[PDB]
Parts: sequence; C-alpha cells; structure tokens
Amino acid sequence: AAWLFEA
Amino acid sequence: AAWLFEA
Amino acid sequence: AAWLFEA
Amino acid sequence: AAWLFEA
Amino acid sequence: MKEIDELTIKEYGVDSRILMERAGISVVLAMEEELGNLSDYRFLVLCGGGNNGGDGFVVARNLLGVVKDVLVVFLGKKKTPDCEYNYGLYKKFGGKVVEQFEPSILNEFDVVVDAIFGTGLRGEITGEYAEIINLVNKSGKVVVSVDVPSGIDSNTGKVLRTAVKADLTVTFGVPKIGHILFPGRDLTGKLKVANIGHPVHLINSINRYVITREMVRSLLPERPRDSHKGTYGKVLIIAGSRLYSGAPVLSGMGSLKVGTGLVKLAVPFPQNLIATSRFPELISVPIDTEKGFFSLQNLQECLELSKDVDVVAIGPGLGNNEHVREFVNEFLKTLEKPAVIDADAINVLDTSVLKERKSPAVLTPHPGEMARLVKKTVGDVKYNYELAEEFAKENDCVLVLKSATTIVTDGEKTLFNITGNTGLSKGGSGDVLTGMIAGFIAQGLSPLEASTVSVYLHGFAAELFEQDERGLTASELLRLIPEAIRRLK
Amino acid sequence: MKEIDELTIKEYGVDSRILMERAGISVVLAMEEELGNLSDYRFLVLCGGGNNGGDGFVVARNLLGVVKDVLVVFLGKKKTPDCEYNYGLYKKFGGKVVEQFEPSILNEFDVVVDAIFGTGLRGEITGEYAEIINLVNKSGKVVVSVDVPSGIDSNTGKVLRTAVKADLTVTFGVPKIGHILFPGRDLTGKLKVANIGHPVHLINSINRYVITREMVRSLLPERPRDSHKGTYGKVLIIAGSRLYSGAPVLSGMGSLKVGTGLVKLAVPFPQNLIATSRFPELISVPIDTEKGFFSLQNLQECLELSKDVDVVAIGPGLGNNEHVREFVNEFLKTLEKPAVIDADAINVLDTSVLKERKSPAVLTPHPGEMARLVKKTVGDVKYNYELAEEFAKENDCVLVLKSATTIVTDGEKTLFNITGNTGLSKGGSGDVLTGMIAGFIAQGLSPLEASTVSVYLHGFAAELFEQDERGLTASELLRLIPEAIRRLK
Amino acid sequence: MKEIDELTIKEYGVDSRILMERAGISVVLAMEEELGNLSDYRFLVLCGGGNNGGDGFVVARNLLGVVKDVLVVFLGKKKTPDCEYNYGLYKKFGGKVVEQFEPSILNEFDVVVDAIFGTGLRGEITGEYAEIINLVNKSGKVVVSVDVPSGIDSNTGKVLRTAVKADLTVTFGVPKIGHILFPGRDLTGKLKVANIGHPVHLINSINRYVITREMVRSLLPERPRDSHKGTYGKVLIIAGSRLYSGAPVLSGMGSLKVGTGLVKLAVPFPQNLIATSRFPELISVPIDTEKGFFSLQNLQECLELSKDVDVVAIGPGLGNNEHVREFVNEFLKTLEKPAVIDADAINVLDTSVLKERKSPAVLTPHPGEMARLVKKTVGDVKYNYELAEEFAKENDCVLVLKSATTIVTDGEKTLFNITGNTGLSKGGSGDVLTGMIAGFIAQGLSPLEASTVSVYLHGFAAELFEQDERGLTASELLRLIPEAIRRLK
Ligand SMILES: CC(=O)SCCNC(=O)CCNC(=O)[C@@H](O)C(C)(C)COP(=O)(O)OP(=O)(O)OC[C@@H]1O[C@@H](n2cnc3c(N)ncnc32)[C@@H](O)[C@H]1OP(=O)(O)O
Ligand SMILES: CC(=O)SCCNC(=O)CCNC(=O)[C@@H](O)C(C)(C)COP(=O)(O)OP(=O)(O)OC[C@@H]1O[C@@H](n2cnc3c(N)ncnc32)[C@@H](O)[C@H]1OP(=O)(O)O
Ligand SMILES: CC(=O)SCCNC(=O)CCNC(=O)[C@@H](O)C(C)(C)COP(=O)(O)OP(=O)(O)OC[C@@H]1O[C@@H](n2cnc3c(N)ncnc32)[C@@H](O)[C@H]1OP(=O)(O)O
Ligand SMILES: [K+]
Ligand SMILES: [K+]
Ligand SMILES: [K+]
Repeated sequence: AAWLFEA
Repeated sequence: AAWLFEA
Repeated sequence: AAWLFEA
Repeated sequence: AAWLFEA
Repeated sequence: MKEIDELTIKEYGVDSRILMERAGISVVLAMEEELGNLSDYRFLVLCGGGNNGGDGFVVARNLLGVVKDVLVVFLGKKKTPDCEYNYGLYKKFGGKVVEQFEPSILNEFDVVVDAIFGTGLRGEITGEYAEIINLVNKSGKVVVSVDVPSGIDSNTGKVLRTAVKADLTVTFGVPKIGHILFPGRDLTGKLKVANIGHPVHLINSINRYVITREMVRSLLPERPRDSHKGTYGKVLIIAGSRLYSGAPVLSGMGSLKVGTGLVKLAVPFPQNLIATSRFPELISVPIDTEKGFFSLQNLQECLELSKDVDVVAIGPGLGNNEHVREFVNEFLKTLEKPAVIDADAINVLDTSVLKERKSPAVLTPHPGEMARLVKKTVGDVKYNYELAEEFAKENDCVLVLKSATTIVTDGEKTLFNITGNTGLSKGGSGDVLTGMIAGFIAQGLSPLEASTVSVYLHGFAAELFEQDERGLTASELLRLIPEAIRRLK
Repeated sequence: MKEIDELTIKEYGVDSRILMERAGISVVLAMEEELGNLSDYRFLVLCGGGNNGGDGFVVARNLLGVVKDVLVVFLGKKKTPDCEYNYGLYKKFGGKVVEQFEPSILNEFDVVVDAIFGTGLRGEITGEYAEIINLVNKSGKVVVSVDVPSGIDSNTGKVLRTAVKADLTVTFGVPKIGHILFPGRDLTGKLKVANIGHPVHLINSINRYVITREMVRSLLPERPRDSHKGTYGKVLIIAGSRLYSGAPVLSGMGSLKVGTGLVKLAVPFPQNLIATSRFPELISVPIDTEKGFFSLQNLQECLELSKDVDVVAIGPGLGNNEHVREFVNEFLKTLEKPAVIDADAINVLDTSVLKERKSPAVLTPHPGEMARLVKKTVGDVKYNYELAEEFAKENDCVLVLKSATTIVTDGEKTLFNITGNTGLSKGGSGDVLTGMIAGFIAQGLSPLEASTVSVYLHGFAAELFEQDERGLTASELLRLIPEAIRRLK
Repeated sequence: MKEIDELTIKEYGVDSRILMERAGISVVLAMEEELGNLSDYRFLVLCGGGNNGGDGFVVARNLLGVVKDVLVVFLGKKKTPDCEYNYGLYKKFGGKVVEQFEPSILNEFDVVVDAIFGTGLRGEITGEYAEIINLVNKSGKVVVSVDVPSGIDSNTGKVLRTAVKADLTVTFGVPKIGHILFPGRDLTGKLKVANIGHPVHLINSINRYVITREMVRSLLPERPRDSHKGTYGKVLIIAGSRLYSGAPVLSGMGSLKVGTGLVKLAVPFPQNLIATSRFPELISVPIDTEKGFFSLQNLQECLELSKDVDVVAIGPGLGNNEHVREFVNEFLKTLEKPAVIDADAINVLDTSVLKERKSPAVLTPHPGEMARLVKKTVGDVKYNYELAEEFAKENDCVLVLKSATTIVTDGEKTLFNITGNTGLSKGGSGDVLTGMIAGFIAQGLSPLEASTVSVYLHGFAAELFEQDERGLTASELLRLIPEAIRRLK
C-alpha cells in the first residue's frame, strides 16, 4: 500500500 | 400529488 | 427546495 | 483512474 | 388552446395577467422539481415579443433575488399588452434586459429558459432567431422551454426550419399535438403539463387525447370468476402463406396473451403445423391451397370457420397477388363479424368494401400501407391525424396508424399512444398487435376501446424488456404482455 | 515499439535512463496493485544483459530496503549502457547480485521477477537460459514478467523453445502482438500496459489495435425514436440444405438480436419451415431444389430476393458440391449488395470473383477454411495477421479470421478481439456471428466497423453465460446478445 | 533534504533528471488519487525558474494529451539546468508556455498546480509573485502545491509575506518542518510524501520525526498477565491549592487511564477530598497548609511520600507565590526520582535546580510558560524547535513544548506531534497530559518515550470525541483515553 506514498 | 402538474 | 415555501 | 495503467 | 385562453378571459372573467403569472410560476416550480434548489444557478431567459415572451418575463422576475444571476435577452420588435406589462414589472423589480444576443453570453449561464415562440409560431424561423436557437443547441446548457420548444409547430410537431432542443418543456392546460408527434416529441424532452386556472370543463372539452395508464385500466375487461372460455371470446385469424409462415403464430398468441378464450388460425397446409409446434394451445386449421396462398377456392371454408367466432383478423403474411386480392375483398364483403384488417389484407383492400360492410372494422396500417391505401406519399400520410380522421369517418372504421406515436381514431375521437421503444421497429411486432386488438374485441370491447388498450399495452410490454431494446423480438414481446397487464392494474 | 523508444529518445529528447526508470517503477506499482503491501515478500529478480534486464535492475533497486529480501541473478555476458548504469546503481544502493543460478535458490523467495528477455529475443532459447526458465515454471512461485514473458516472440506470440509462464506481465506503451495471440496470450497472465512517458502521438500512431469496450460503444449505431423497421436495415441470408437445416435459423436470429429490422432466409424446402417453427419473427422463404441443395436453377430467385434488402449473407450450411460452387460464384459475381461470405460459401469460393465485385464483402473463415482458401497449411495461416492483411488488401475485402483471438482486417487497419471463451468452440457459433455482421452492415456500419463490433459482442455474450462455459450452445448465445449490448452501453 | 538530493546525485550516482521525473510523476499520481480520473480537468501550472518549477514542467508534460487542457505560466527570469531540460521537453511534446499572468486566465482552468517556489524560497515574496499567489488564493480553484506551498519557509512554517493555500501538497522524501508547524501546516492542506528514489539510508538519517501511530504502538508497554499493581508503577502528584482544587483530580486520572498501578495525590486539605468524591480509586492525601498553598513546611512530608513511588509530577494548580517557589525548588533539588514538571512548578522553577539534579525530568510548558522560563517573548519561543533542543540539552531534560503541533525533544532527538484538535485549547487539558506522562514513566518508559506516547494519545483521544470539538472538556478526554489506546493497538 505504501511504496510510493506516506499519507 | 397532481393539482399543479400532469407528468 | 424553497422558492415557494419557508418551513 | 488510468494515467499510469491500461488494464 | 388559443380558444381556451380566450374563453377563460372573455367568458369566465379571469384577467389575462393572472393566467400569465400562473404560467410563469409553473415554469419556476417545474424547474425546481427537476433541478433541485435553484439558488446556485445562473439563468438566461430568451423572450420573444408575444405572450410566450410575456410568460418568460414572469419567470425571470420570479427568479430575481433568489438565484445567482438572471438576465433577459429580449428578441422581439414590439410587445403584446401582457408581455409589455410583465417586461415592465421585471424592470421595476431590478431586472436586467439586453436586446442583442452575444454568442459568448452563453458562457456565463447554466440554464437557458426558451420563451421565444410558443403556439403563435407561424412559418419558418429565420434570420437572427435561427442563429440564436442554433447557438443554444450547441451550448450544452440545460434548456427549459416555455409552452413548446421554439421552432416546433404546435399543431403538427414539425420543425419550422430549426428548433430548440429542450431538456424540460412546461406547457399549460393540456399537451399540444407538437409535444406528442415527432420530431416535436423528441425536442420537447421531459414534458410537464401545468394547471394555470382554466376551468376544468374547457380542459375536458378537448377531442384528442393522450392514452394514459388510468384510461387503459378503466377499459380493461372484467374477469368474472364463474366464467368459461366462451366468456372471453373466440377469434379466427386468417393469415400466412408458403412465404410467410410465422405471421399467424404471432397474431394468434397475441390474442391469447390478452386473455381471449379461444383462438383458431386458418393457414395454408403445411404452414399451419408451424403454429402448434411452437404453441400447442392454438388451433391451427390446415387450408388446402393450390400454390401456398389463399384464393377464392378457400372463400367458403373461411366463411364457415367464421360462423362460430366473435371476430376475424385477416392479413398478416397472406401475400399480395391477384388471387389473394379476390379472396380478401369477397371475404370481407360477405363477413358479418367485426374484422381486424392488417398488412397484406390492407395492401389488396378495395375500400369500397369497407363502406358497404354492416359490421365494424379496425385497420392497422403503418405509413407505407396507409400511403398505398389512399394513393398518397408516405410523407403526406405520416402523423397526418386529420387525414386519418377523414378516412375513419368516410369508411366507418377505426384506423390505427402505427408509428413511434400511434394514432387511433374513429373520426370523432382521436387518441395518441406514446408507449413503446425502437425494439418494436422489427418484423413481427405488428402481427402481435393485430391479435391483441381482435382478442380485446372478442372480449367485448368496442373496436375503438380494443385498439386503445392494445396499442398502449403493446408499447408498454416492449418497455418491460430487461435487456437492450434493440434485441427485443416479437416472441419476447408476447411473454411480456401479461406483465404489462399486471403492472397496469 | 523499438522505434517508439528510439524516436522518444532521439527526436523528443527524453533521456533513455528516464524511460528505463519509469519502466521499472511501473513494475513495482503494478505488483503492489496485485499483491498488496510488498514489505513481507522476498523477491528474486532475473536479469538479462539487455535493456529488459536494465528494467529489472530498476525494479530491484526500488525494492531495496522496503521488502523482506531482494536478490538479482545476472544471467548475461555483457550489458547495454542503460543496463550497466542501473546495475551500477543497484550495487551502489547496497544490492546483492550473483551470476550463477542455483536450483535451490527458488526455495527462499516468494516472487520471481522475470527480466531476462523482452522484445529483443531472437531465436530459440537454449542452454542455461532454458534450464532456468524451466525451473521457474516448476517452482510454484508468483511470476511477474517485465515487458513480455521471456521466450515469447513479441511479434507473433510463438514460444521460442521454452517460455516463462507469468501471473502478471507489465508492458510499456502499448500491448505487443505476443501478449494478444496464443500461446503468448496464455503465458502473459494478467496484462498491464504502463505509460512510461512516450508522447501520446507516437503511441497513437500504431496501426494495429485491440478491440475495446470503449471502441465498440462508440461504433454502436444510434436508435432514433422516430424509426421503423426499414430504418434498421434488411438482410437476406442464403443458407441451409437438406443436410444442414439449423444453420439458417442461427444466422437469422443473429441479425435480429443485434437490432436489424427485417431478416429473410432463403432455404431449401422443407428445411425453411424449421426456422419459423423456432422463431416465427423470421421470414423463411422456401426454395425449390432438385436434391436439397442450392444450384444454378435458384440463381434468379435469389437475385430477385436480394433486390429488396441491404446486405446478403451466404454460406452457412449450404453444403459443398459442384452445383453449390456454380451457384455461389455466379451469385456473388452478379450481386450488387454487400455480402458476408461464410462457411461453405468460402469453401467453394473463386477468389477471382471477389476482385471483380464492385460491392464490398466480409469473409469469416476459421483457419481451416482460410488454409483451403489460400492453399496453405493451417499452421501457416493460423494467427498469421500479415497474411490476413495481404489477402484483404489484394481482394478488396474485410477478412475476419476466427480463433480464440480473432483478427479483423481490411489490409490497412487490423484489430484483435480477445473477448469470448471455449464455449464458442462448438458448432453453430460461427453461424450466429455471420448474422450479427450482416445485421450491423444493414444498420449502416461499414464492413470493418460491423465486423469489429460483432466479434467483440459475440465473445462478450459468451462470457455472460451463467453456468460452465463448456455447456454454452448457440441458442443460449443468441439470448445473451441483448444483455451484452446493454452492458456495453 | 537539500543535502539528500545532493548526496543521492553526487555519491550514489542517480541522475538529477531521474529524481525530477519521479517527483513530477508522483504529483500526477497523487492528483489522480484525490481527484479521480484527470481527463475532464483543465490544468494551470505555475512554474518558477528553480528546480520546483522544473518539477512543474514534468507535471505539465505528463498531462499533455491526457487531460482537457494544460497551460504553463513561466514566472521566472532564468532556469536551472534541470528546469531548462524539462521546459524543453514540455515544448517538444507540444506544450504551451506563456510568460505573463493574466488575472482572467484563472477562469478557464479547474486545477492550479503551484510549482513556483519550493524549499529554495529565501526572503519575503513580493512584486508580481505576490499578486499572482493572492489571485490564486481568491480564485476558488483546486490547488495542488509541489513540494511546499509557495511562500512557506520550509524550515520554520512561517509565511514569507504571502503564501499559497493548497488543497493538496505533494512533497518528496520526507515531510518538511514547514508542513508540520503552523501556519504552514494549515496552508499545506492534505499532505502526501512521495518516494522519489533517494536511498532509504539517507531518508532514515533524519533526526527529527513526526510521531506516528506505528511508532506509538511499538512503544506502548507490555501488560504481562501475571502482574500486580506494582508491576505498572506508582505515581505521586503534588498539585492543587485552595484556588485550584480541580487540577489534581485531572492529573491523577490521567495517570490511571493510561494503565498506572497506583496514583497518590498530595493536595492541601480539604481540597484533597474533591478528588475521591469524583474518583474514589485515587488516593488523595490531605496536606496541612497554613493558607491553602504548599510551602517549605510541607517539604519533609512530600519527600516521605515520594520514597514509595516511581515518579513524581508537580505543578498543576499549585499557585505561584514566594512560598510555593521555595517549596518547589527545594523539593526538586532533593528529590531522587524522575519528575514531571508542569504549570505553576515551571512558573517558579529555578533552572539551576535542573542542572544539578541527578534524576531525570520532563517539563511540559505551553509557550507562555516557556517564554517566562527562558526570559523571551512568546513569539520568539513559539514553534522554536532549535531553542527547545538547546534548552533540553543544556538542562539535561525532556522538553514538551505544547501547541497545536507539540514539540518533544531531549536535545538529540526531536519529535513533532500533530494529533489533537481545538477542544484541547481549554483549561484542564494540560493537567491530564501531565498525569499521562508520569504514568508512562512509572510503567517503565524513558522520559522521552513516555512524552512521545502521551502527546500522541492525548491528541488522538480528543479526536475521538463524538460531538463538536469545541464542547470537549478534560473529564470527557479522560473517558476517551482507553478508546485511543484500544484503537492504537
Ligand atoms: C391570452 C394570454 O395573454 S395568456 C398568456 C399566458 N398563458 C399562457 O401562455 C398559456 C397560453 N399558451 C399559449 O400557447 C399562448 O398564449 C402563448 C402565450 C405561449 C403564445 O401566445 P401568442 O402571443 O399567441 O404567441 P407567441 O408568443 O408564440 O408568438 C407571437 C408571435 O411570435 C413572433 N413570430 C411568430 N412566427 C414567427 C416567425 N416565423 N419568425 C419570426 N417571428 C415570429 C411574433 O411576430 C409574434 O407575432 P407578430 O408577428 O404579430 O409579432
Ligand atoms: C531504449 C531504452 O534503453 S529504454 C528501455 C527501458 N524501457 C523499456 O524497456 C521500454 C522498452 N521495451 C522494450 O521492449 C525494450 O526496450 C526492452 C528494454 C524491454 C528490451 O530491449 P533490448 O535490449 O532491445 O532487448 P532485450 O533486453 O530483450 O534483449 C537483448 C538481447 O537479449 C539476449 N538474447 C536475445 N535473444 C537471445 C537468445 N535466443 N538466446 C540467448 N540470449 C538472447 C542478448 O544476446 C541481447 O542481445 P545480444 O545478443 O546483442 O547480447
Ligand atoms: C537537485 C535536483 O535537481 S532534484 C529536483 C527534483 N526533485 C525534487 O524537487 C526533490 C527536491 N525538493 C526540493 O526541495 C528542491 O530540490 C526543489 C526542487 C523543490 C527546489 O529546488 P531549488 O531550485 O533549490 O529551489 P526553488 O525551485 O524553491 O527556488 C529557486 C529560487 O526561487 C526563486 N526565489 C527564491 N526566493 C525568492 C523570493 N523571495 N522572491 C522571488 N524569487 C525567489 C529564484 O530566485 C531561485 O533562486 P535564484 O534567486 O538563484 O534564481
Ligand atoms: K418557447
Ligand atoms: K521478460
Ligand atoms: K511550490
């Protein structure tokens, strides 16, 4: 879920 | 329901 | 919703 | 929905 | 309705300004019903110099102070008294009017209110009116037409060079013929008919009607519990040929699916066997023919078969050669039962025969068949309800002129059917309708009542098809008939 | 696409390293989309010495520090410049590379990333490459292929001695022919096409297309509300024989279910009666034959019947003797209407006749029929899209070469259809498709458009069958056509 | 991060153009995640001459051909090498650039992409940059900022004369301090942090952290099943006065609600009785005072009470006269236990006492209290994390500087808390936090860990309040603490 973006 | 408008 | 009547 | 991938 | 306005003012004493105010406020209420809260929208109101533009001024004035923006473009050269009055009020209330239409003005509005021309349109629209209407149609804005989309002839539905395509049309008192016939029906979009205070007596004095669910419900015959098949009538269908073996099957089942008690087909052998292989509840009598078509040699047998039935349908799939012509005309001249006359029986029909018949008849032509029957072009007969009325009156029959809007008339009463879809534009659809009509006649409905109920239900059944309408076939339409009846109730 | 990469670099000025980075990160994002969070997985990345292996190094480097373990096995003998660059970055970022493939290494990984060969594969794979690929295919691990599964010829879909079977293939810019034709289509598994920054103009310059839902939706004809059956066209189907009585029925209903207005069949008596017994909305004209097959004695009647229709379909169930051959070729030479030519009409067709026709034609052979038509083996014609294009161009026709992936071509544009399933591998399926094509032509679509829409919808209908596909029959496929149309919209 | 870019390029060998491409495509993906399909939107991309504007050119180029319209307004006077490269690609791909900002241009776009200034902003924005930014903020369009909203100092969060208010900010590698502190936090809108290929080692080398759910979950202490109250620590709270009788109750329950085993309060009689009347699980020891405030006469009793506990909290509601000052400073000088020092104990604190203590301390000032403690203005200390770090290091303590974003630091590690809402801007909130910190220390967490966990949970509890946050009180906040803990797990 999080390779590209941290929320 | 229909004093003013017929559908 | 409110051209004719305020509640 | 489709900038990166076509299905 | 021109006369309805006049009588309401002149005989009943309702001030013209009251009628016009009620017209405009009806448009506002109708817009709210379709758009929800109006307060976020910007309105462009296009007003002509007639009473339609006067209605437009009432709309515009009633939106002042309640919506985001209102602008009136006044497109006429003079104003009727009521239009002048309401233009005056609009300006007194702070409203802005411009007298020049600028192409880019469309950019800053969300809704266009079309109050240019109503039922007073005469002749082709040209000049700057036409450019303006064309710009509105290319704009992609929401279009609300007052009374009738401008450019439609309210008496015929024809486009007078160009016309507004509306999302919503609000008309007053009664629908107009131009909302009901194409191309007008298509340009009208969603139609609302507003009560603006005409007395109900005048509104009910109209002789032409749209066929409604409530009218059809009231005409459906009763099913007494202590009944037997004979209670529900007997139909003979004379149909088919070596070329057209399917027609009789669709017509017969059409009668059964509407509740008829007994249906018999007379069909040339061995094409008669096709019917019972598909629907064994049909009686399909083999007729011995020389070459696969009915001829005078079959006259006596068909007359014999007719004695024990209530109604006879004739025509679907008969073929159209000289021997069929002789048979059809001699049979109808001698037959003392109601007849439903379709398809190839219309193509060979001698209309002198209809005049001389003592028994009633229903004819069900499409415009091609009607054209041939009165020796005119298709374009001259299509949606020509006055011609249909004249024909029905002169020939003492009910005429059912099929099209996307079907016209049903006995010459005194005319009814318009608007149920259905394009799935009915396919072979076999008419054959079903023929059987439905004969069946309702056999059940005790008058030829006009039976026609009225049948056109409505046949179109409503099509609309109940689950998948894309283009895939509808007559066999599926049959299966849907009892669902349409259930839903009607 | 080899030229698309080159032009994007050389003419547009995009650094090759940018394209390669975007390629690799697309693979990572695609894996996350299919696997969810990647952090728990251990990845084995198999890299060749070409630019595909370079993409692999980008994948591997981008997983460093984010997943459980990453290892690269480098399988080449030298590296392209971009592969060397990205190998260098992978090592600088702390990545581990080994140059020997150990069979037991598969044991400690969850996902294999196949970046051995892409579109640069030439010739049979052997030696240690082959052993490695075979070990990956026996491993039961999740396999992600970069660009094309290694071992597939990207221009044909053929396996070059052995090939990786992928769960997920991520390709760049456009699908490749090898993803679309079998066996490649099967080895590709789930395909994602990633935008890696080629300009859209170059991506749209491609002349071969996959048929998509959006393309078919845009081509479906409009159904004007004020229509009649003639609006939607008229089809004649010349079909059937004493041996093959069912074919005409499937073809006719194929035309009706796609929205055609009128369908007439010409079928030898009494086999013509089979049609109307099942579907009475069909017109099924009895043709008098000497022995149950069409012959020259029926030439004039079929030409007469053709005058009043828009398109003629011929072939299904005709039989293939010398008298059928004479009839078919003389009829097509004289017929001045579009023709859809299938089955036995293809088997007896003189291709000189196609060249001389002024009117258009669509031919719908399976590979057996195409083989016979150009006097080649089935293996030489199967999925041979260049041959299909040459044939279509030389004969001025549209060729629809049926198989699990169907090829549709007019010689200038070629489209690939991938809808359908194995339920269509059964007698009667092709007969339906023939009627669909004729029907869409009669509705106003060009022969190429009608073919494109029909192959897609025919396959999509099969997929809508509720139960196991192996139980699908042509009669059920007909019922599903209107659902496919609804869903398309 | 300026150094992170440099090292990634210069030491690791990643081409600067690769980093910039990955930055721009991250913005596109982030927009799609928030806006859905981008194809219907029109984009205005505002580009400066620096590398932020370069990122903007990448965004613009990647939207070419895929969205309704893209326009770049180039606002600089020269371009960095990478900005020039990407401007060049944008134009080669067919993109339009204008160099003059026209106020009405905003009218024809839906989304503004702000790529004017990033972390390279130095000094107040003026001139035409400022007019432009002000026009964007009045436009009502969707605003996406690249890296940091232009006009925010990325090191402090201060506005440099004016700044873009963004709906969405996409930043690269790590959040910046200016996204975390106000007013910058407010202007950032929704923040996404994109991985653009910096090695994870460099990304993890950062010494300042945002406190996350996962960090707090890993620090929560374990609850061994075979435990007793002593397992979970013992807290003494020295608090309250005749003036401020409620403070001790909120602090004590703060310790109990986070799982502390035993909590004792020392409170002047009879204000000590207020605590047990509300929460009878508290021990509330009556302290005999002369006038309702602690003084040196109570020194020995408080030291005695401290012997049997693990941590002492002091300050809430003590009052601030000279006798309280003497007591507080002598008590802390002698106390050989960790101390949590809040409120009035901070107001009278001699910071020389902190230097000489062998045991640890946590101080929890708001900016008013911090200002008084270091003899500076509120505006000089507010969000001054460098000052907080210097103070913590010099005084050997943990400093928790409370505000909407709370800063927690021991002088080597600094953590930023962003949980909470305005319901915490109300008396009693700080008293709860003081008890939470002491409780976690008593449970075995280090002063820094206990502070980190407590600020996060205290803010998260506030967010769990069911009704409008402005109605939140400290008593409700207590009830919500165990829910916050459950949700964290
Ligand atoms: C009687 C009353 O005042 S009640 C009005 C309020 N209530 C209602 O509208 C309910 C009535 N419904 C109706 O159909 C009509 O009364 C109305 C109000 C909608 C239309 O009323 P009318 O003024 O008869 O007609 P309308 O507004 O369509 O058009 C008037 C004509 O349009 C223009 N016009 C008509 N045809 C054309 C054309 N081909 N090209 C250019 N202009 C044309 C004007 O010229 C004007 O006639 P003119 O040549 O004498 O100036
Ligand atoms: C131009 C760029 O750098 S952009 C690259 C990044 N972007 C993309 O990949 C999108 C492009 N998509 C593509 O199809 C291709 O550019 C790639 C990158 C996937 C493949 O690029 P290429 O280097 O042309 O081909 P690929 O990696 O498949 O294979 C190269 C060949 O594989 C090997 N090879 C090919 N066939 C065989 C065989 N039968 N047996 C053993 N080895 C073989 C190598 O020998 C090498 O050729 P060589 O003999 O000169 O050493
Ligand atoms: C190293 C690379 O190329 S990688 C870039 C791609 N990747 C990323 O952006 C991730 C990096 N994140 C970053 O913070 C930065 O690299 C960037 C790219 C967003 C910003 O990079 P920089 O060029 O250092 O700064 P930025 O674009 O903010 O601004 C540059 C300055 O803005 C202008 N500027 C700065 N302050 C002001 C002011 N007060 N008034 C007017 N203009 C100003 C220009 O003058 C220019 O400096 P100059 O005076 O020498 O011309
Ligand atoms: K109008
Ligand atoms: K590969
Ligand atoms: K920015």
